[PDB]
Amino acid sequence: MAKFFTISSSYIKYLKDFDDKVPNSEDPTYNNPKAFIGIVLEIEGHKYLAPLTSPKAWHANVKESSPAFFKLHENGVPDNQLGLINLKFMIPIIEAEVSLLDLDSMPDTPYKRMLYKQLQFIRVNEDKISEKSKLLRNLALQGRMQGTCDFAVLEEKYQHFGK
Amino acid sequence: MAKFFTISSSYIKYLKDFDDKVPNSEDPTYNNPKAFIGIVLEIEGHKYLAPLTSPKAWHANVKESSPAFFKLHENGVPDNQLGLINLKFMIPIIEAEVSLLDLDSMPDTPYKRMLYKQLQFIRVNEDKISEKSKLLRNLALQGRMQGTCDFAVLEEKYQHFGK
Amino acid sequence: MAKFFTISSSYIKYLKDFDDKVPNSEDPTYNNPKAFIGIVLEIEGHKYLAPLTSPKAWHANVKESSPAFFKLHENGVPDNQLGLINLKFMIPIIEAEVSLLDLDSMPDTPYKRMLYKQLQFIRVNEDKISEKSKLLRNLALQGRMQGTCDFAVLEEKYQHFGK
RNA sequence: AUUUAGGUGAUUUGCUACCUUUAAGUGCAGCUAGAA
RNA sequence: AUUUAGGUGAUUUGCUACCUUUAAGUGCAGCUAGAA
RNA sequence: AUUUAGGUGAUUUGCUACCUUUAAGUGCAGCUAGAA
Repeated sequence: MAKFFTISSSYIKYLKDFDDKVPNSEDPTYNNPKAFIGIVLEIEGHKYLAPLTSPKAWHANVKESSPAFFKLHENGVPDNQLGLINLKFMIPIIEAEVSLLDLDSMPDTPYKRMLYKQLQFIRVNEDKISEKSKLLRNLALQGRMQGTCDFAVLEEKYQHFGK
Repeated sequence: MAKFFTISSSYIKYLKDFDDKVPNSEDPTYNNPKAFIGIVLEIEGHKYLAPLTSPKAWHANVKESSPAFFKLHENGVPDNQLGLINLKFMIPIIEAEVSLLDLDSMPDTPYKRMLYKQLQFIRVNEDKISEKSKLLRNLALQGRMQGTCDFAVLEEKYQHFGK
Repeated sequence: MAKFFTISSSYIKYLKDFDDKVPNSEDPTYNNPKAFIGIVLEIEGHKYLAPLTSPKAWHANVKESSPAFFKLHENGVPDNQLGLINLKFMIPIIEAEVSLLDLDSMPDTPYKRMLYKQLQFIRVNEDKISEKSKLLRNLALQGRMQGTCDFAVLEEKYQHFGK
């Protein structure tokens, strides 16, 4: 619970073949790799990682009640917005295709300090994040969320990676 | 719980014959009929409605611990005092002799807006109001309350109205 | 629980024969006898009383997590420090050798006013004090606390007092 | 309309919390700055 | 009188919370304003 | 990257709380100062 991961580009491409909403893993504008938080949900043998995303203007219109997102901010400093967990684009993973961020070897950077500020807030809210993940998947499967990842198709296809 | 009612004048007079502390229900001074809130208590098959009453000076001396009263005020605006529920003068009712207020059809008036501000506070505290009503009846029957309605005689006599 | 006691000087000196850290009980400079609070711990048939002690400079360096002490202050007035319960020098007692303070009949003095402020703060924290007492004894017996009373020796020896 | 129930603190002014003789003194404020 | 137990955070300055080597990082403040 | 799920209030503007059609309206703010 509450660990940062990166995901192999080839696994991302494999999943993208079946669902184009799977998060982008390559972009020349990315300063660091796409970080995921996990494991946000473990259900029916599937382990899910959810992508982190930096602030965007439309994040202002996100209601806390939406399980598609978990808004992040510094513990006790709500004005210090730290992006959000984009649960609506979480994906099931093969453990061979994911790797923990090597925080204790990464050099001291503004990004690493932000990662730790995010981590404290996530750890304190782990149960809320898992509840939102479970609810979001459940509603999306029933067609009661719009434009999330295709959890049925991803759960049907992901284990055929490399096979 | 937390609904506004009016009570037939004949039922009120019937009960008043057995207990003169039964609330006055009609008066030319009334801008609106005497409103009751209910059902505040259901015990031994008897359903109780409690009268609302507008501010009086002596209400300032009412302590929260007294189950004879439930002071009302606007949610989050304690200085906007809205009278009280006079639990000590609650009465058991016959369903045929009471009527819901027709809120969804009543014309919009300042009185109706006040009713809604009262209703919100009552809804939020419905459990407390019910606890106070039960406690008040229990203490009054043991003779440990001051000048309440005579719940024993009222429960003995009320069902024989019209029979 | 949460009662003030004095302990007979002979019992104190008897225990001091086996453990020199047992609190000094009389000193010509003392305005009042050394007051104890109890019963803070009841374990394996032993009843424990803990000495109260007035402020010392080093009390500023005491951390709340230490079960060796329970700092006292006026309820809701943290700046009004009232010394501490020195649990690390608590002792098992023989009931015949302890006496309640005569709070009912003692004349009103500033010391008695302070005693009552201490009593309120202790009463509100009774469970916390008992937890600290049990933990401190447990850790001291394992050598995980420093310079407390010798609870093993005191519990072995206290009952042969007077025989 | 019907004009404040009694209690819970070795102590308790106001409000509050709590209890309903089948069971309960918490929190805030005020005052207090005592001594081991 | 007797003059600070050690820990719990992939990170943690103060205090607090939590745990008692079988375990456990909460909250406030401080600093931080990073980027997918 | 991927640009707000729908509901819960005899009433409900924003946010929040709550519920996941098996169920659910709390809190803050705004407005209101009504009368038995």
